[PDB]
Amino acid sequence: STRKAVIGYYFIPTNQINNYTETDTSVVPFPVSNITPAKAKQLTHINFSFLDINSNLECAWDPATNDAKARDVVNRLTALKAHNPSLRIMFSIGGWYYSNDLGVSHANYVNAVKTPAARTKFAQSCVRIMKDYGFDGVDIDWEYPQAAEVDGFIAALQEIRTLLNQQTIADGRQALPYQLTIAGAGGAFFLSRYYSKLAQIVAPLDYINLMTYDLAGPWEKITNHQAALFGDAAGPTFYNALREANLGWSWEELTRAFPSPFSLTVDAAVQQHLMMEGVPSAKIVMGVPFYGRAFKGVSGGNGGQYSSHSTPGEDPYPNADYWLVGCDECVRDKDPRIASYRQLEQMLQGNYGYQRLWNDKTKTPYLYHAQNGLFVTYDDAESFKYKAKYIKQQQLGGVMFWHLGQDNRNGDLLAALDRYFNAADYDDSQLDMGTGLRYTGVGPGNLPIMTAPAYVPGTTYAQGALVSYQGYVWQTKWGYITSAPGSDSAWLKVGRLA
Repeated sequence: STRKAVIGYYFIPTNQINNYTETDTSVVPFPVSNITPAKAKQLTHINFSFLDINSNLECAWDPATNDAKARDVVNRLTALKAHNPSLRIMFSIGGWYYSNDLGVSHANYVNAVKTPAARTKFAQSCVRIMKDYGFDGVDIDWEYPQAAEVDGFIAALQEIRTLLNQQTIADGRQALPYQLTIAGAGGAFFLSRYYSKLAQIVAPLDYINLMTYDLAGPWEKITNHQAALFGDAAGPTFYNALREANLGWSWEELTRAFPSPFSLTVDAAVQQHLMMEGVPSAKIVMGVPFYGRAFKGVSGGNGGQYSSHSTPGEDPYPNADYWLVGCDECVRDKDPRIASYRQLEQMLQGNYGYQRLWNDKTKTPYLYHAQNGLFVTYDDAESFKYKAKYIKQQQLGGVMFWHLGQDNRNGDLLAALDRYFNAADYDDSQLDMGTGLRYTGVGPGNLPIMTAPAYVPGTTYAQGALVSYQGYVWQTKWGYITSAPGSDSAWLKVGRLA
């Protein structure tokens, strides 16, 4: 009955910091004053974003940042702690723009973690920045260290953890200790970069916040839900890259863990984490998007789902055709491919030609514009009922979302998440989780409780026979077997004794 984490990003670009104002939404659309006391009480963490790693290989603000203005913005966030003694203002280092393989600062990430001396200088800079600006913990969003850089990343996280723990003691902060989190991959292709060492990555963290969204987008040929909870057999499937990770597992072990192809869903990412030994459910946080992804040039037949499309994938958006009818924020941001939940509500409400439809397998909503051939995948307070029930059922740590400025003006999405976890009068015991496709993989970290007859020496066991032995349930891979389970390759450990 530990409180579920509710971790919301506060993203503010450098130009908005430098021109910070709370009275002109054309300059700063989402100032700190829009985070009311009521919203502050519903959050456990705000991730202030983004800081970077500079060419000196230290955590640093964008050098174009006006420091006085930056401190003013952060001070406004930390003042919110007055409303909620559990609230932390984290800061996030990285993000896609800075840290992707082709990002402007990518080499600084690689180099900062490369050697013990670099790791010390980097780790010290993270805690120095945390203390100088008054933040409550460090969140690292490197998207993503490659398999070869992973050992350095692990050591960097370990070293930051030690320094944060020292700082908690120095400041008498045992009631609200300084924390360390990362934004983790929420799909198997990026996850495969560091998957084999997942337990080492998670060990120094309070949470790993899964980016379980952007699972569809203009870079894929076929439209799809970007954050389906469960799978739809009518939707696309994907190769399971995890089966090629350097795990040292056998064919049967790999096959049971990593069905391929599979449905790229939130459940898949969560289960992929739980399959690894040493990765506790309580540290896994489910990311949800407060925005939708829009596609144009879609066909009818299934409400724009699973259709080819003509949505540019380039950055920046390559022309001035802002084709997402009714999306005023898209004109402001010169990109019709992403729309906040705040804007999507208005688009539904106005005379713009959208239908709201629901996929009861994926448990997510979508908009379809039949006249122009548009499809929008997004999440809302209804999809969040299923995701919140899943968080509770699977004993996850909580929820994370990008970003606070995209909730509607009344903060309905954040209020819904808070309600589903904390409201005494909310009852989801009868909420039907549907017949969407579950990720069926089992690994060492999530063996089901089972029972079976005790193993008997001398007995000749056929293929598929189940026995209990030395604390586990085992299945023969072929027949006929007479060896003791665990003594050779013939037995698969399939379950654990209660």
